[PDB]
Amino acid sequence: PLIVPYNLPLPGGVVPRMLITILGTVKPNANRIALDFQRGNDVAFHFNPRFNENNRRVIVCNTKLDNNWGREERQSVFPFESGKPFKIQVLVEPDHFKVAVNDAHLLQYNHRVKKLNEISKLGISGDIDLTSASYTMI
Ligand SMILES: OC[C@H]1O[C@@H](S[C@@H]2O[C@H](CO)[C@H](O)[C@H](O)[C@@H]2O)[C@@H](O)[C@@H](O)[C@H]1O
Ligand SMILES: [Cl-]
Repeated sequence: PLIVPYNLPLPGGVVPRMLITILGTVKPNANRIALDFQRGNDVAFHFNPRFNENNRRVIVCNTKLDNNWGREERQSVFPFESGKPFKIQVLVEPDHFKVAVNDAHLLQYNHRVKKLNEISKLGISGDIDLTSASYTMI
């Protein structure tokens, strides 16, 4: 029962073969969830399930540099369900973050921020009960 928003330090940043696992349950009538992999004030990878954008469910991914959001990448596969437990796994690979939800591949997001070893925090926020957040080298 972690408190959201939750900050998970990523010591020495991320690197290929690092697997980040987030376990929680979506609140009833959820509106949003966000993962923010941060390089200081920059957001290297924002992963943002939206449960009601014009009565559609969509995941928005983006990067924030010098306080400016870039060009969004959108995924209409939407594996989250209000009220239900989920597992998000983010595997860092050489060219992208690779995301699986509930053991099914979801999307990849190419690295825009190049200094992976400076992406040293993960913020987890939004309409969830957060059970755990951790990493391991695989
Ligand atoms: O791009 C991800 C980013 O989206 C914004 S909402 C976004 O704001 C821009 C201007 O900054 C446009 O107005 C666009 O139509 C849309 O409203 C926000 O949700 C942020 O947390 C992040 O998800
Ligand atoms: Cl960079």
